[PDB]
Amino acid sequence: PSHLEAVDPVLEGLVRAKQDLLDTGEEGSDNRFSVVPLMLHGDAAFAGQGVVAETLNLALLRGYRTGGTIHIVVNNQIGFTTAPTDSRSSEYCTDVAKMIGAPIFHVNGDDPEACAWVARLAVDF
Amino acid sequence: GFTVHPRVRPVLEKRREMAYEGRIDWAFAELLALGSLIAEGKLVRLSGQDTQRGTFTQRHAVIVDRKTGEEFTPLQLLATNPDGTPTGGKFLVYNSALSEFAAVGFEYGYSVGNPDAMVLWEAQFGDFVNGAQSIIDEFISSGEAKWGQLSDVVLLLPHGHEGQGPDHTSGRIERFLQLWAEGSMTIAMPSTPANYFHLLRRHGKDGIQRPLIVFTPKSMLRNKAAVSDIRDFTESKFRSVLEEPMYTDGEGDRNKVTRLLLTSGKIYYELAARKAKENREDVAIVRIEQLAPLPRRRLAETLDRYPNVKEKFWVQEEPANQGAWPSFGLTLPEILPDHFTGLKRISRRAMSAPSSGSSKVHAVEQQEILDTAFG
Amino acid sequence: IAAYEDIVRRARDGKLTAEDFSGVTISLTNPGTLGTVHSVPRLMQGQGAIIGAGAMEYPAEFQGASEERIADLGIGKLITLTSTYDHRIIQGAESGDFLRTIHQLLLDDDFFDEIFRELGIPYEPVRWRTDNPDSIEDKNARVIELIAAYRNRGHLMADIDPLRLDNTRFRSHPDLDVNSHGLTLWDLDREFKVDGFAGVQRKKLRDILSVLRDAYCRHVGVEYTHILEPEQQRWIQERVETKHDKPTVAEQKYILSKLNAAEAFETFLQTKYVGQKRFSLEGAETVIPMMDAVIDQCAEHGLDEVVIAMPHRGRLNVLANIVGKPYSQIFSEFEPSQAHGSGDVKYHLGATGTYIQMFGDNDIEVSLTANPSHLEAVDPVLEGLVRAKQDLLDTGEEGSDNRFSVVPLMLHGDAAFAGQGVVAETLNLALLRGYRTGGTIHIVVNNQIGFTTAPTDSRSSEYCTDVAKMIGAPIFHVNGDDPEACAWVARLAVDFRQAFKKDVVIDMLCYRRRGHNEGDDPSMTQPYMYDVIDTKRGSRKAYTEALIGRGDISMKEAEDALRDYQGQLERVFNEVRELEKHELATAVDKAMLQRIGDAHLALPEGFTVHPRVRPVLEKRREMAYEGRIDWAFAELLALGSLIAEGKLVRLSGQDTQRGTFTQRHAVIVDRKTGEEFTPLQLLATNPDGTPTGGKFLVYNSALSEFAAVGFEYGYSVGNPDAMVLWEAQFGDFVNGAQSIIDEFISSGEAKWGQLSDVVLLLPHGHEGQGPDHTSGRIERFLQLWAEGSMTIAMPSTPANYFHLLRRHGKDGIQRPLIVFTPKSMLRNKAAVSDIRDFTESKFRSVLEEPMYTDGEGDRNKVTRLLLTSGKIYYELAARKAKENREDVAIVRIEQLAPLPRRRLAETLDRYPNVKEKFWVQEEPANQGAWPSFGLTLPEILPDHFTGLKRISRRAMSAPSSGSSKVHAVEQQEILDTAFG
Amino acid sequence: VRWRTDNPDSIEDKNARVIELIAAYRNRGHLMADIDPLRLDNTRFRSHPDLDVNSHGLTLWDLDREFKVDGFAGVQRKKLRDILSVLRDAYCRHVGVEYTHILEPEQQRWIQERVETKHDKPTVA
Amino acid sequence: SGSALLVVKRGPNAGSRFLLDQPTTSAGRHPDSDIFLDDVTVSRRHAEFRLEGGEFQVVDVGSLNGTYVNREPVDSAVLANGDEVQIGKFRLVFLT
Ligand SMILES: Cc1ncc(C[n+]2csc(CCOP(=O)(O)OP(=O)(O)O)c2C)c(N)n1
Ligand SMILES: Cc1ncc(C[n+]2csc(CCOP(=O)(O)OP(=O)(O)O)c2C)c(N)n1
Ligand SMILES: [Ca+2]
Ligand SMILES: [Ca+2]
Ligand SMILES: [Mg+2]
Ligand SMILES: [Mg+2]
Repeated sequence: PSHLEAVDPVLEGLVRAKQDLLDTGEEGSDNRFSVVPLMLHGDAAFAGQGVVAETLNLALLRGYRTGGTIHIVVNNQIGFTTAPTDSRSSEYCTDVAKMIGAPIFHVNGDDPEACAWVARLAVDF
Repeated sequence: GFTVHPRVRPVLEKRREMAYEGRIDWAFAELLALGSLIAEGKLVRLSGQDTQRGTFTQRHAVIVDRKTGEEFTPLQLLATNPDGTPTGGKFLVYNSALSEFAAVGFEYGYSVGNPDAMVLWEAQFGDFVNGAQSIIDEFISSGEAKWGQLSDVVLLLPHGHEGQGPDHTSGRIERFLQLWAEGSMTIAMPSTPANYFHLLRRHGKDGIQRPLIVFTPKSMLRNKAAVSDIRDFTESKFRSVLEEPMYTDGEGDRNKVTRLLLTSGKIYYELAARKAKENREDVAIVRIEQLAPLPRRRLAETLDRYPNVKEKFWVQEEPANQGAWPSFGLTLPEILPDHFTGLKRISRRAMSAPSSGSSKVHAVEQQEILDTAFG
Repeated sequence: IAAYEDIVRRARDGKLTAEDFSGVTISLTNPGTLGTVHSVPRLMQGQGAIIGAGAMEYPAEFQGASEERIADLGIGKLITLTSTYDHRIIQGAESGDFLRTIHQLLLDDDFFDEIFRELGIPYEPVRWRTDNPDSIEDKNARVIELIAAYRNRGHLMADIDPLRLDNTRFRSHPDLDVNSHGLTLWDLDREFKVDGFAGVQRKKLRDILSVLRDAYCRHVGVEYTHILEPEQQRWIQERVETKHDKPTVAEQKYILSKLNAAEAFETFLQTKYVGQKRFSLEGAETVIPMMDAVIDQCAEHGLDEVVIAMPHRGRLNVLANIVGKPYSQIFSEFEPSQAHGSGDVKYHLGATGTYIQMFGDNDIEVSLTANPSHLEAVDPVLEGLVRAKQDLLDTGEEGSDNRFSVVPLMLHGDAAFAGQGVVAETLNLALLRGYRTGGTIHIVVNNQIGFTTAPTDSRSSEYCTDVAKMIGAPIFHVNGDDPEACAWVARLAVDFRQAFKKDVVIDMLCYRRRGHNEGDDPSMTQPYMYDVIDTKRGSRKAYTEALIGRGDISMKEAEDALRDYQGQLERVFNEVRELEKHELATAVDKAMLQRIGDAHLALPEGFTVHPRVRPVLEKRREMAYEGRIDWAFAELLALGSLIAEGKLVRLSGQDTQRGTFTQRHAVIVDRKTGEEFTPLQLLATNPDGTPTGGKFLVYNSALSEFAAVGFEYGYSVGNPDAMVLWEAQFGDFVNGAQSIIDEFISSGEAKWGQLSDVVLLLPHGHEGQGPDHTSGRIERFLQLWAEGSMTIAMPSTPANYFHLLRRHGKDGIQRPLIVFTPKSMLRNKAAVSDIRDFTESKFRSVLEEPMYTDGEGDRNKVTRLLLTSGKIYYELAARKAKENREDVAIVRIEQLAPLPRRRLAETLDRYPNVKEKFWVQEEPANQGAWPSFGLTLPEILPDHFTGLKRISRRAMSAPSSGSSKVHAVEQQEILDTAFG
Repeated sequence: VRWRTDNPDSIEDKNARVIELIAAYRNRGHLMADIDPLRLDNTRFRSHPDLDVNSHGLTLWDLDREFKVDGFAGVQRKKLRDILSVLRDAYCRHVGVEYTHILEPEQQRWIQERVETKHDKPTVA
Repeated sequence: SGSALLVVKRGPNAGSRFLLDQPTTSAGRHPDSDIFLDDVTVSRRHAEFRLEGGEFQVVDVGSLNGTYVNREPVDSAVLANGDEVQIGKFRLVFLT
């Protein structure tokens, strides 16, 4: 829906449903985690929303784990008319991810070769 | 060599007696409904806050060894037929974090990713669901409609008027009914263990993806009156409307009835015992188990029985502005006017909170409604 | 060693019996006491062998060389162990091997592993390693690196678990094992150029390891490396790494006095009443003096008030031993199910008191705030209350002296900190332009369980508090068994909060003594955890023995403490047993409007206004001097008059500074410079130069809902004499903060009595921009409305909204007013208001058409009666004007709740030839106002509303239809139905 | 680079400074990187003494000297100008890295190899 | 007026006059004491204001938070005019 970050726990539930179906990942003989959640987010919606934290808490639980998730924040340095200074009490919006020891790669959205390397490296991790 | 906890040990032996004789409580009926689905070959994902043991020490889906600490699941034994062949079913029981928004959003996403799965989410108390209100308003109720994401989720919400505070009594049914459109959800409030057993089995094998919001009781789990015989689990189906046991099976006179009572929750057991004390053969109590959609045909046929009825009442423990009356009091005289025109309401006074803070106040208010409906 | 010290204590005091001497089978002598290198003792009968332990010292030759010379080569002290034996049974080989076996033990690793286990030492013992032949330069970089490794992950190898469940965390770290970094016990006495470790540029290795142990491995886990500010890391090293002074016996005695009253309070509560198995602070009594330390420090710091928001657990204990409330006002009207509940309402209520420093020279205020059973829901409410009080004192953010004298002491459950999502939103607003509290002290009481959910299944992080690292908050994982440590950690957090104005988190690792139910033995779920707690000692009694054992206190001091325990236990039992036996002008003149209309063009010297905003300022100058005032200017005139009167106005919401739909412009920004200009702040200064006392607070909220609504609510509680307004982007997004509406706003003025004077502007309008951009769900507000708890309103004219805000701002009665501002109708040319409406009029809860009230209109001609509320009136009035249908009257219900019974009965008596009544709403059938009105109106006013018909949209599960084309058809269907 | 007259300190004294400067570039490489495409805050590049070499007792004369950098770019010895070039391209270029805050050690070792290496320029294809 | 007057400066009941004119005046966190100084810091039995002719010795009697005369922990002290006698959080002043 139009509610930002509201589909965050819904996507991680969908990915887990398919992992269990495929007899791989957490529920099965294999541990591939063949379903990868590619979650994109608004710049002020990552630090501003609370669901974001609840969702990260689920990312690695006994019966909730998805075996990792790729999060691509599109920090356009604005939210309608609110400045990022008034939208977060951290240097980066992505500082919320630090809750689970998630590596953060602040890449420039003008250099494409760099963005591809950063994205491909995230997949490896 | 599984050393079972001595507090759990008699509950294992009581369920062996219940399955071979009767008087099956709500706690075992809940596991029998899912246990049959797993043995059939369907995936069951029951997970919520302290759901493994059970919020009120009733589920025990996972029992832990006192000496070793190993986990044992009796419902996973049903996923293997006696001939060794696996049925294909599975039991997934986990204890969710102190999350509401994501706990409900995760189970919803599971019923979208795998429709052929009995996905159930149990809250600690129904009252805490307001945290995940965005998942209910945007994904569950308007999911099957705004986009078409068919939700086959079951939301068990412990609802019961006992007076343990405003945040430990009413799971706010008034809101679920308020956002219900023609064929979008299935709000239900079961009163007997046998009915809940058929409710889950019906929703798990209907094929139709529709979110079933069940309101499990709290005190009525250990109520000696709220039991069910084997005949109910074997030779019966789900009942959206429920008459008293004297008019259906026993020797009961339907004509003797002048005062008609309509109810839904555990309050029926208090009204039936009050009727048995005063031998008031002029009072009949009908239960509306499926609150939405309203069982128009099942209720019209039942309303034609008991012809000497001259007064109708909706008896609910919930306040006036809350519960089922804000919707029922305006829907019933518009849908079935031949019976429900001039319907009276016997309920608690309208409050901004679901219940009163003091426990003494609840006892007085619960007795006020019992004397009003019997005078 | 117990049997050795018995034989020693009794021999020393001449209480040895003759049955002790009879039975020596093997003896040991120590001639090495007097420096005698070795002896050849004489062996007595009855003994097989006798061992003569030599002098443990450096040999005679080395006695003349310097220590620095010896340790640099690798020469160590030695003991000349002799074994004079009996040849009639023992032979040279057996005695020779016996001494070899002794040597193997004295240099073994498992021998010291066993000894450390028996002595309660969790750390790895020293191992016999033969000298590293590397140079001091080579060894130096290893020692530098080892120091950094201990700071980053020293907390993992810390003895912070009182139950000692995971014994492997003390051995599973090679980054903290010294032997791994190319070092031996020989290098222990060598100097290393540790650049500014313990301040000293040179230190011996054994000093370096002991400093790191007492700093990051004792009962205080320090996690501060993740902080981005450098001086903060430097600051924590200046405290943590210093060998901390042992507290005074007088300080220790105050800790035990605070623990005596806490352990006796829970002893009384688990005896006097039943059902108290839940909320039992047994095991975590240490949190009582921990908070006391925070508040003692705060008073010393020159602070004014400490506002406490806490859950149900041990709340009564805090009310008596921390807030300062007598046992009398606690159990006045006090109240066995298998499920946990609220019990007596005191577990929700928040009372105030005063704290007097035991040793300091100041007194500080201690207040508690109300909260529901929803864990961590009070978190944004407390930070809103603290900010309300700071602003009031001309201190903190909105003041000349930015001290932040109000300190939020927030306590939390172990699984509730990582679990709840509100936790993140609250941390985000801890340092915003108009939301900051200048730091917050967070004391998480980690009971290492949550009902029956294991902590492992409740969080995806090492610590529960790992959520705090979002804002660079230092985390001090402290052991809940050591009270002296808890006080130091708590007091240090206060210093940090006062120095950097940043939130600090103290993880108190403790244990839950009993289950949440009285007949609950959670040993069914966690048998190993509860097997340990079974054999545990109370954190007050254990600390009492520790003070005696360490020689801090005597048996006379043990009697002073034990008499104080009974003296405080009897104190509450007898006080309770004794107390049981005794049982308005809502309008302004046009000159005020002309002052507000001129403030929009009272731009500072050289303020280059944006050309898109420039004509809006001139239009508002024209509107205030002529008329046709749109909703946008009417909104600012209502608050502009209140600021000039002398009232505080706090309007803040998502993009509310400029306005969601480019309508507010409360803050205009210079195109060239970027400076901010507020025209409503000009009204806070009377023309004669005197300040009015009013203020305009306009900020842009983060992308938060739960905390944005919870903060403004807390502000109206902390400062009732303030017009607190929260504007959503669209009304539809309010479902995120549904817990704040259900638990704090609607049932606030009733469950506890926290009077809410908040105004919730929710943009509501049926335009078809989607289900999430149309209806703010009025049906739910009306559904939870009780007699006099809230004031739901839906204004249709700019003049009515003006009187509505002025009425709510000057009524005195604290009642939450839920206003539904329009979206399209803001720029509607029909939705305007003349000057006579703002000057010669009051608020109208019921509104007739303009032809029947002012123009020449016939009330008898009316046969068809229409009742409406929103902007839909303007569409119905224009449709009536096209067809000249003089038989249709349209009445508006502005105040939806409470329903204006008198204002409507009098109004309904007009238009007597009415033969049909309709409720026309754009909202669906199951939504809007009909579900409540269709059942209330024929029951309250049956003389008019009996047989009321409904002209509205079909019932949907979503507030509106997705396609924009569908909305146009449905909006026209209702207009043709009500006009046919 | 600034014209600074040689630091008269020994290589042993200078070594611990260079070791510390490497870790400082790893902890906050992202704080002085060119990851802002709009270059709004030009002061972020100069407002950091923990990354300024002149602050760590070093000059352009020490640039060609060898330092015992324990396993920096695999090599146990490296010239200062090589050390500051690896850190520039690895952290202060367009990819800010927050990997030091992770508690798992092999994960830090993993990112160190994939970040502190002269990565190949992508093919024209 | 011929005997000693203790006036509390710091405490919930600040600004209160009490007279020590007996050979034994009891103080403590129990009603069985002449000067019932009530608080969680104060112990059931704290100190006595014994009068020996023309002398007032404030003596500690097994209290946990001791008895401080002029911020000085004492077991027995001849209290003189203008002294800070402290019992837990309470701080009174002697007068002759
Ligand atoms: C939950 C929620 N609240 C409010 C809005 C209204 N809204 C629309 S755009 C916007 C700001 C956009 O912020 P951000 O997430 O940074 O968007 P980006 O441009 O980075 O994608 C807001 C508050 C929304 N869409 N969702
Ligand atoms: C928001 C919310 N959801 C559910 C509950 C039900 N509940 C009561 S106690 C409990 C677990 C206890 O967790 P924690 O916060 O660690 O409390 P503690 O174990 O320290 O008493 C839960 C789920 C609650 N009180 N609040
Ligand atoms: Ca199905
Ligand atoms: Ca007011
Ligand atoms: Mg944006
Ligand atoms: Mg806990």
